[PDB]
Amino acid sequence: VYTRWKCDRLPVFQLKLFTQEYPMHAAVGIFTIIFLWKHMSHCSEETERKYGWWAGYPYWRDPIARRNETKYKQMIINNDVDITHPKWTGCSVEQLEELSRVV
Amino acid sequence: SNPADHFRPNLKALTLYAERQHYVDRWLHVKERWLAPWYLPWWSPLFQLGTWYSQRSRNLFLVENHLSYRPYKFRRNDEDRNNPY
Amino acid sequence: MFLFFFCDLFWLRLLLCMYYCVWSRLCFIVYFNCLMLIFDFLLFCLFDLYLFVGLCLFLLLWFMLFNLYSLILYYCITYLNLYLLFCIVFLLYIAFLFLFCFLCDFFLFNNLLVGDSFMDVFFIRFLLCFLECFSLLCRCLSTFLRLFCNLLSSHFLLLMFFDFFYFIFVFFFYGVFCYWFILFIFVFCFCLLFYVFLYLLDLFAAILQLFIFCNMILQLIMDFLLFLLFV
Amino acid sequence: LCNAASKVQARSAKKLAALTDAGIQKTISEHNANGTDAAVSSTKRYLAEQRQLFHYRVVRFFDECHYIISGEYFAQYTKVNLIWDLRFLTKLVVLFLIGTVLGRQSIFPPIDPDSPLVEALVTKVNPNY
Amino acid sequence: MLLGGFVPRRFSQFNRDPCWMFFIFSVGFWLGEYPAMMIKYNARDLVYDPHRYVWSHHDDHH
Amino acid sequence: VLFSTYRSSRLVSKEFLHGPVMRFRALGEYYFQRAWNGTLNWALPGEYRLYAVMIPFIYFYHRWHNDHTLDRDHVEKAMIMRWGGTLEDVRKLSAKDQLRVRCFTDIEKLYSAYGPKDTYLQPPGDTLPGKDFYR
Amino acid sequence: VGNGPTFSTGGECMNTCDIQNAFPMNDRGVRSSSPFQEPNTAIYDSYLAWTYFQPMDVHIEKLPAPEAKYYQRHTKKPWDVSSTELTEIQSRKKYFQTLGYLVAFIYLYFLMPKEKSFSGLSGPDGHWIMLPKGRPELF
Amino acid sequence: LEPMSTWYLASWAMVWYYAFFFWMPMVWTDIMVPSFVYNKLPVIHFLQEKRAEQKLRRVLDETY
Amino acid sequence: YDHLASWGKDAFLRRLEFENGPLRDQVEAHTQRLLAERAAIAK
Amino acid sequence: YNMLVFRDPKRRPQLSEEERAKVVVNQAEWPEEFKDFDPDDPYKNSPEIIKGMSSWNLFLWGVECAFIYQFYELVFPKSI
Amino acid sequence: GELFVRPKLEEIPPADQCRGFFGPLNDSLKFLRLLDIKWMMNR
Ligand SMILES: CCCCCCCCCCCCCCCCCC(=O)OC[C@H](COP(=O)([O-])OCC(O)COP(=O)([O-])OC[C@@H](COC(=O)CCCCCCCCCCCCCCCCC)OC(=O)CCCCCCCCCCCCCCCCC)OC(=O)CCCCCCCCCCCCCCCCC
Ligand SMILES: CCCCCCCCCCCCCCCCCC(=O)OC[C@H](COP(=O)([O-])OCC(O)COP(=O)([O-])OC[C@@H](COC(=O)CCCCCCCCCCCCCCCCC)OC(=O)CCCCCCCCCCCCCCCCC)OC(=O)CCCCCCCCCCCCCCCCC
Ligand SMILES: CCCCCCCCCCCCCCCCCC(=O)OC[C@H](COP(=O)([O-])OCC(O)COP(=O)([O-])OC[C@@H](COC(=O)CCCCCCCCCCCCCCCCC)OC(=O)CCCCCCCCCCCCCCCCC)OC(=O)CCCCCCCCCCCCCCCCC
Ligand SMILES: CCCCCCCCCCCCCCCCCC(=O)OC[C@H](COP(=O)([O-])OCC(O)COP(=O)([O-])OC[C@@H](COC(=O)CCCCCCCCCCCCCCCCC)OC(=O)CCCCCCCCCCCCCCCCC)OC(=O)CCCCCCCCCCCCCCCCC
Ligand SMILES: CCCCCCCCCCCCCCCCCC(=O)OC[C@H](COP(=O)([O-])OCC[N+](C)(C)C)OC(=O)CCCCCCCCCCCCCCCCC
Ligand SMILES: CCCCCCCCCCCCCCCCCC(=O)OC[C@H](COP(=O)([O-])OCC[N+](C)(C)C)OC(=O)CCCCCCCCCCCCCCCCC
Ligand SMILES: CCCCCCCC/C=C/CCCCCCCC(=O)OC[C@H](COP(=O)(O)OCCN)OC(=O)CCCCCCC/C=C/CCCCCCCC
Ligand SMILES: CCCCCCCC/C=C\CCCCCCCC(=O)O[C@H](COC(=O)CCCCCCC/C=C/CCCCCCCC)COP(=O)(O)OCCN
Repeated sequence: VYTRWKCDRLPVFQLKLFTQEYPMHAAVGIFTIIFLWKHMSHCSEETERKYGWWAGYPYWRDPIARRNETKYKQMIINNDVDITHPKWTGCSVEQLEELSRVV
Repeated sequence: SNPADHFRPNLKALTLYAERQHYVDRWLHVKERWLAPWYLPWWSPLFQLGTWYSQRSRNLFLVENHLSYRPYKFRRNDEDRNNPY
Repeated sequence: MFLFFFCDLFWLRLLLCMYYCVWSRLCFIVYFNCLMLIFDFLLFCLFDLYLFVGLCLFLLLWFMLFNLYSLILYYCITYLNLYLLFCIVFLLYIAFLFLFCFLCDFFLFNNLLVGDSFMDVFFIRFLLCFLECFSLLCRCLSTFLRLFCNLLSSHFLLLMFFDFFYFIFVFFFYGVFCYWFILFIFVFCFCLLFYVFLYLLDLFAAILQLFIFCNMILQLIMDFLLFLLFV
Repeated sequence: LCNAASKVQARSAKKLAALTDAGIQKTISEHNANGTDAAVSSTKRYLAEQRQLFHYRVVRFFDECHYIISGEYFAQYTKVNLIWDLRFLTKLVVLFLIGTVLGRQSIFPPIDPDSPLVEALVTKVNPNY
Repeated sequence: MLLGGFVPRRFSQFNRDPCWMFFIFSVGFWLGEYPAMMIKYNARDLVYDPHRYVWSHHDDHH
Repeated sequence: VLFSTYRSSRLVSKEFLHGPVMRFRALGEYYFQRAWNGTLNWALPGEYRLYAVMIPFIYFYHRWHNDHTLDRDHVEKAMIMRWGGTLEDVRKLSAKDQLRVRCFTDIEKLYSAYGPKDTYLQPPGDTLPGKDFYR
Repeated sequence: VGNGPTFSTGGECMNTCDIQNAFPMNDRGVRSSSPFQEPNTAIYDSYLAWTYFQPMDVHIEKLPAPEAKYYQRHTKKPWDVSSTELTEIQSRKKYFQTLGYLVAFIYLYFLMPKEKSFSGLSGPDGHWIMLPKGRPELF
Repeated sequence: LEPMSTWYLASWAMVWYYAFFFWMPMVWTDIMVPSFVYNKLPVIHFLQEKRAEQKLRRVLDETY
Repeated sequence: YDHLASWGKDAFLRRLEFENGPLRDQVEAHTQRLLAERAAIAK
Repeated sequence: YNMLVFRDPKRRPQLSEEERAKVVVNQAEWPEEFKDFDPDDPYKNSPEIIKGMSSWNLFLWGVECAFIYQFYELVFPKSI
Repeated sequence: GELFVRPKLEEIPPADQCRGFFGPLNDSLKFLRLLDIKWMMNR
């Protein structure tokens, strides 16, 4: 005779279990998952340094800085960003050359 | 302190980082790709389910006029109480 | 931020696969009351009052695979976080509460207004209703808080006592060869007694806490069940 | 101080009477009759036998060496022999480590004069130890 | 549930069942690791780190 | 029509890997399928020998993981911080010196809250290096 | 006699269980551990009592084989899977799952490094993903 | 205390959500329902034997 | 359960077969007599 | 008897005193493993799993493994 | 707890019998029934 648990394959039984046996629980769980990934999925660099490392943050090599450096280099190279543009520096290119000659 | 440190997961393998802007934009592109075709009319429940709530939430954000300051969600340092910037 | 990690149950999953490829009878259940809600015969309920049995059984198995085996040194309770337990209890409790609320029977809440018509409605009965509605949510919070605090305190105490025992055993056993050997033997016997007592207490407390955890959920369900009499 | 001694003697006497080994009881009775010590006699018999079996041990060692070298030992190798060999290897490792510690007469390796840990030696609380 | 099974009467019987053989081996490890720590960490030639005051976990967690 | 929803749609023959599977089931069934092996909610069996075997094994592999993966991080941090603040500085030491340092870390662990506090608190007048030694 | 298991009991004593009437009682007054009739059923007393049945060589008058017409029911359906077939399927599945879990356990507890090491000799320190590519207008 | 922390709470809770949504069905089909069917078998066998005896008894009682 | 035949019987299984086998009455009588004798000696 | 928390199961008597007294005990039919059977020590004559492997030998094996675990780095130290 | 049976049309008391914060809002004060929360609760 036919039974869901014995005759249906696992994915089918999973859908049946969470749709005709525990639909409200599945709905609430999905709601909570969305909330968690909407409000509890971020960590600042300072938070990582304080609590993000098992034995403590290794300032002697500063892996966060290396990670950010790789990130920004990748973005600049892939997106063809001109980091010498006045908006990034706040001054014209000629003024930048003057500053380079000064310092 | 040391006893408190025993209460941590012991099988951490990898940590990945992604900006909210980047993956939100990618998700929007996916949604536009799947909701673009002609055979899904704008009046279908699927299209409205995809679009209306997001539009409403973004409108609520735009209409917001708060007298207080909300610090940037993704600052480099959010642990200092006396420095919202 | 996306952290990839694994639970501490992989060996236990292997054992479950090895030992439960064939069927076995189950006759001992931590929370048996989920199976017997009605004690007077001819009473029956039109509500799905046995819906909690499956979730109860799975929750007991999961929490037992974690909490009971955590007494073994260096075994990790992977889920031991306050807000994660809040999420679990939120799921179960709010799901059942919304099941009762989706029924769209407002008379079901008549019992929230505590007291009789003799009591003043605004200054007594309404305030009691406010307190009872508050108490439902407080019951959810207390359930998850109790489960978290018991585990945390028990394991803190075990860790501290184990550290003390290691210290005295390693750095003061030489007194067995000295003239103050009787003091060390007394202390060592006391430490052994406390060790056994702590382990027994934790073993009992884990099962008791799981029983109470399931009892809270079943109490939520029972508070809104109405039984008809067969005629 | 006397009650405790009497209690210990009574307990040991009960345990001695309890054992149901014919040889042990016979030896105990004979030595009690003669007033001699059974345990010391057992020790002397053992040492005499071992003194007379030394060259038997040597012959057995050479026979076992021939048995191993000839390959007959490995022909009938089983899992039990594997367990025994693992036990043997573990004892060899532990004995090598203990021998090293005794040979250098120190649990830890000695510190070289050019090491930065020499300060630790200089700042000993008790130079005698 | 602790209902039944082989139960050695005394130490000498632990070798009458493979599972209890493994158990007594493990008990040997457990109890024998303490004497080893006594010998190793109460040794005459054990020396505290000269730079133990350069850094400590007490600094870091504070 | 593409995939069956029924478990009865077999993908292999009934005799596929029969021998190894039967050996695996023999291993599973010999100690577990017994009257006295009555479990408590599937987690705590009644057979004593299951405890006698599994408690040591679980402890052993957990301890190996802790010693070689988790505590090693703290040990390496202490070595790096106390002897230069860099990995190369530690590697400038010999294996014997590193052994001494690591065993001192073990000592600190074993005292923990009960050992002498001079292991990390410098008494006044002590001649050993302080916290500003490498700064 | 062999060493095979019998009908599972769950560690329960059938002389005091809630369904004791479902278990036949023998001459000695010990209820069976199974729906079958057992002559040598016993009860053992640990912390809790439990019923045990010891298989033995016993001869039973065997009624001759009936015809297939009177006991075979050909009502099988496409969804139907017999208990024997289910046992076979589950045995194979659990064998493969056990092997996979064994490999996972070995890797996790003996090969997998922990992330974010202080020294940097083992494990990853993390990195960013989903970064934009080929979108100059984005900056 | 990490038990009081929230900086990786979502990834942490994914363990519970995976256990609930993906492992519970497997435990349901492979362990729990089988055990309860096994528990059911004896009483059903007894009741059906009694029902068959009742049918035979009724068959005999109608003869005269 | 032919696949289990190779495993044989361990000490506990042999004890159970001995106590609950065809010789169960003899073992029960011997055990009870021995226990009664020990109880009498204790008193 | 007990070994820590593990208690040895005991079979309940099934015969009455009258029936029991009429039973004739013949240990010649008993297996050699169980002769002079004692409920307080049923495994006294039980064979060893490995001939010559004592319980003390296994205990000592574990002790030696622990000593190796703690002392190997003292003889063969390795660099970070 | 127990089953709830709605009152019959004849078992419902008249509105004039209900009391407000201070007193019954009978004729000439009926329209104040809308504003008195306690009267609505009692009703
Ligand atoms: C008539 C034909 C006769 C033919 C005769 C042929 C005879 C010779 C043999 C033939 C050759 C062998 C055939 C296969 C044998 C397999 C083993 C076996 O026998 O198993 C028993 C059994 C034999 O079949 P059966 O018993 O006859 O019938 C089965 C029943 O009918 C129904 O079964 P069920 O429903 O009850 O259960 C099925 C399944 C439940 O159902 C499923 O799981 C199916 C669905 C799973 C989906 C998972 C992926 C989802 C991803 C997200 C979605 C993506 C969407 C993408 C969309 C498009 C994007 C563009 O159950 C399970 O999951 C439990 C069993 C799991 C087995 C253990 C697996 C790990 C073993 C590891 C061992 C090795 C370790 C490492 C060793 C290293 C050494 C150094 O097979 C199964 O149970 C099937 C298991 C299938 C599991 C699939 C998992 C896939 C995971 C990897 C996915 C990779 C994706 C990559 C994507 C990359 C993108 C970049
Ligand atoms: C091609 C797929 C379909 C394309 C689209 C089709 C047309 C539209 C469909 C309907 C759209 C609904 C729109 C929202 C309705 C209202 C709800 C709401 O507020 O939503 C907020 C937000 C959506 O944002 P929005 O309101 O549209 O506006 C954007 C805002 O600017 C953002 O503002 P915000 O502040 O809220 O933003 C924060 C963040 C917030 O984002 C979140 O909180 C994400 C939450 C995800 C919830 C997932 C629900 C299903 C859970 C199933 C159970 C899992 C148990 C745990 C398992 C753990 C281990 C895997 O939002 C996002 O970045 C949104 C990204 C959403 C990505 C969804 C990816 C799903 C992956 C599922 C993986 C399952 C793995 C199972 C493997 C098993 C193998 C055996 O999140 C969601 O709606 C999440 C649910 C989305 C469901 C999509 C349809 C089903 C899934 C199809 C893809 C399956 C991929 C499988 C990959 C497998 C890899 C192995
Ligand atoms: C960039 C670097 C790489 C990483 C990229 C990642 C990309 C991420 C995208 C963004 C995602 C954002 C959100 C992340 C949230 C994470 C949250 C989280 O972790 O929560 C904790 C939570 C912890 O859960 P749990 O309690 O530990 O249980 C989950 C376990 O999986 C165990 O649970 P269970 O046992 O219940 O699971 C069912 C299990 C049932 O049991 C089994 O089936 C047994 C096996 C278990 C396998 C799974 C366990 C894994 C153990 C560790 C790894 C094993 C060794 C790997 C070796 C790697 C070597 C480098 O069955 C399976 O696992 C089905 C799969 C079986 C595969 C069998 C493959 C056989 C291949 C044979 C080939 C033979 C070839 C022969 C050729 C011959 C030629 C001559 O995680 C989850 O719930 C799952 C999170 C997953 C989220 C989706 C991620 C996206 C998918 C990534 C796939 C990457 C594939 C490419 C990798 C290539 C190598 C580098
Ligand atoms: C830095 C380098 C320094 C190097 C310095 C130089 C090194 C030496 C170089 C050479 C020097 C010249 C040669 C001198 C040789 C002297 C030894 C000798 O010949 O021995 C043979 C001699 C027997 O010869 P015999 O009289 O001709 O025998 C006739 C028959 O052959 C009899 O045959 P048998 O059948 O009787 O055979 C068994 C007999 C023979 O066995 C032996 O041969 C034993 C091994 C002989 C060598 C022992 C050397 C001892 C040197 C000091 C310790 C070093 C470690 C020794 C390790 C031994 C491990 C077994 O067993 C015994 O002797 C048993 C002795 C133990 C009795 C245990 C009774 C305890 C009762 C406690 C009750 C307390 C109640 C208090 C109630 C209070 C209420 C208020 O036995 C002894 O002298 C035994 C001495 C045992 C001393 C043990 C001290 C241990 C440390 C104190 C205890 C701390 C822990 C416990 C505290 C508990 C709290 C109270
Ligand atoms: C170190 C600091 C520690 C602080 C600790 C604080 C405690 C943290 C506890 C975390 C663990 C426990 C979490 C339990 C769950 C909490 C749930 C919660 O409050 O989430 C609310 C939040 C509220 O969402 P929200 O925050 O996005 O609200 C949007 C409101 N505006 C736009 C004005 C900003 O829910 C979610 O995050 C999920 C939202 C999506 C799912 C629901 C969609 C349907 C909504 C229906 C109504 C509106 C649309 C119209 C009708 C439908 C039309 C189709
Ligand atoms: C239903 C009730 C069940 C009760 C079971 C009671 C078990 C009694 C155990 C007696 C002592 C056992 C000692 C084992 C020694 C192992 C080796 C060792 O070194 O360990 C030392 C370890 C730790 O000892 P330690 O702390 O002294 O270690 C010193 C190590 N240093 C100095 C480095 C820190 O011992 C333990 O942790 C043992 C505690 C056991 C507590 C009981 C756990 C019960 C729950 C798990 C049951 C598992 C059953 C699985 C069955 C299959 C399921 C499908
Ligand atoms: C539906 C496809 C339409 C277009 C035609 C594509 C043909 C591609 C060539 C395929 C050659 C190999 C075929 C092998 C037999 C496949 C049999 C099959 O489908 O079995 C499904 C079976 C599952 O069986 P059950 O769920 O138990 O139920 C089955 C009975 N109800 O699935 C499997 O085991 C996987 C088998 C995969 C075979 C390859 C399928 C490739 C499909 C490609 C489609 C896309 C177009 C390809 C064009 C190719 C041009 C050269
Ligand atoms: C080559 C070895 C020879 C062995 C001979 C041993 C003879 C010893 C006899 C006297 C022993 C007691 C001495 C009392 C004082 C000891 C003080 C002490 O700790 O000494 C350590 C030496 O201690 C050790 O290393 C060993 C400690 C104890 C070891 C225990 C041995 C094994 C015990 C097994 C126990 C198992 C259970 C048995 C129970 C029986 C008893 C109840 C060195 O001291 P310092 O160098 O001054 O301080 C160092 C700090 N910078």
